[PDB]
Amino acid sequence: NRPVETENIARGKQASQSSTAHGGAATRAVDGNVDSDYGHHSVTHTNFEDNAWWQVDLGKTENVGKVKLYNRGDGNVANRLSNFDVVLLNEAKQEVARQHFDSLNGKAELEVFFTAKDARYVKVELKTKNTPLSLAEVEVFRSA
Ligand SMILES: CC(=O)N[C@@H]1[C@@H](O[C@@H]2O[C@@H](C)[C@@H](O)[C@@H](O)[C@@H]2O)[C@H](O[C@@H]2O[C@H](CO)[C@H](O)[C@H](O)[C@H]2O[C@@H]2O[C@@H](C)[C@@H](O)[C@@H](O)[C@@H]2O)[C@@H](CO)O[C@H]1O
Ligand SMILES: [Ca+2]
Ligand SMILES: [Mg+2]
Ligand SMILES: [Mg+2]
Repeated sequence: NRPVETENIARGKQASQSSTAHGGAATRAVDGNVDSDYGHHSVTHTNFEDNAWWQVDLGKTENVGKVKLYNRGDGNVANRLSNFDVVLLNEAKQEVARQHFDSLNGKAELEVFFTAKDARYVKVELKTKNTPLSLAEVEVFRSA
């Protein structure tokens, strides 16, 4: 949890999520556009379901120091991103780190710092019932 590199290594990587609704493709959270208005097409959306999740494959194991989430901003539904974990997984898809968050507290973004963790996947997992996961962008930075 000290300095991080400036390059967003999640941009343009393979992304996936638990389901897709309202056209909100998982790749919208790694398209290099943090615009949080759903109508501008750069925010993801899963079904309303239990324990929705979204993941990016960094494509190799990297030493991750920071993951920045940008929430949806339009429609007074920003609170759907609450009671969730940010998880780092190794190449074998085992958990190597996990942090839980109750809220973003109305902030547009959350910066999550990891202590130099070697991981290939970054996952956001909701812990709530019957709630869709929408992210405008997830950016990931290596430890410096
Ligand atoms: C009609 C269509 O093509 N899609 C609508 C959704 O409307 C589109 O996307 C919205 C976010 C706006 O950009 C809207 O102008 C656009 O037509 C529609 O979403 C609701 O749309 C109303 C306006 O009609 C409000 O914007 C509302 O906040 C939207 O609902 C929210 O966003 C959705 C994507 C879901 O997450 C809802 O649960 C939210 O409450 C959806 C609305 O059900 O229906 C499509 O037909
Ligand atoms: Ca985006
Ligand atoms: Mg507009
Ligand atoms: Mg893959």
